[PDB]
Amino acid sequence: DELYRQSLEIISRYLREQATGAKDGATSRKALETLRRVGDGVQRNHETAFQGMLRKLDIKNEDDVKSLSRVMIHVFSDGVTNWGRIVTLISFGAFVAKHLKTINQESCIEPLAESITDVLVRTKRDWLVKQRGWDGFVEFFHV
Amino acid sequence: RPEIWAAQEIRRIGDENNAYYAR
Ligand SMILES: [Zn+2]
Ligand SMILES: [Zn+2]
Ligand SMILES: [Zn+2]
Repeated sequence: DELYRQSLEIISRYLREQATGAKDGATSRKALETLRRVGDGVQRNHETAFQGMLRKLDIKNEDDVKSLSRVMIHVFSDGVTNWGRIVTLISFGAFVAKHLKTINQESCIEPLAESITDVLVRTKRDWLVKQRGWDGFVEFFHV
Repeated sequence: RPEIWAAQEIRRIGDENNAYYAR
């Protein structure tokens, strides 16, 4: 599954660098750049709401992603799919990834990243392909 | 419920962003 692999790589690298706080094909790099610009912006603009959501969710640990999965599934339960919701999901994923680091230094952000990727790729695979995948993602948020 | 509330927030912020970039 190439789409899954690419998605997991992109999403993982963003969450990891957001969590640790530092940065270490072409499409993947452009997507990560777009994700950095839009995703950081979403986190800054909606920190209060994100904080509240996080507090209410009360995530204990890195492996505690089941509630998050239910939330991502429910987001699309109205039958609406768009890039805006997708990037906001990933943004919140990074916000959560940071907090886990607050709770402990050594958390693997992988379970969180894979949790997000599974919902996107499994449930919206044909939507993603129709939208031109991550190339479509980059184009949509272009400035 | 926290999950539903989270979903609605993400749905609201997502749609805001989508409308914004939709040109
Ligand atoms: Zn906003
Ligand atoms: Zn684990
Ligand atoms: Zn198909």
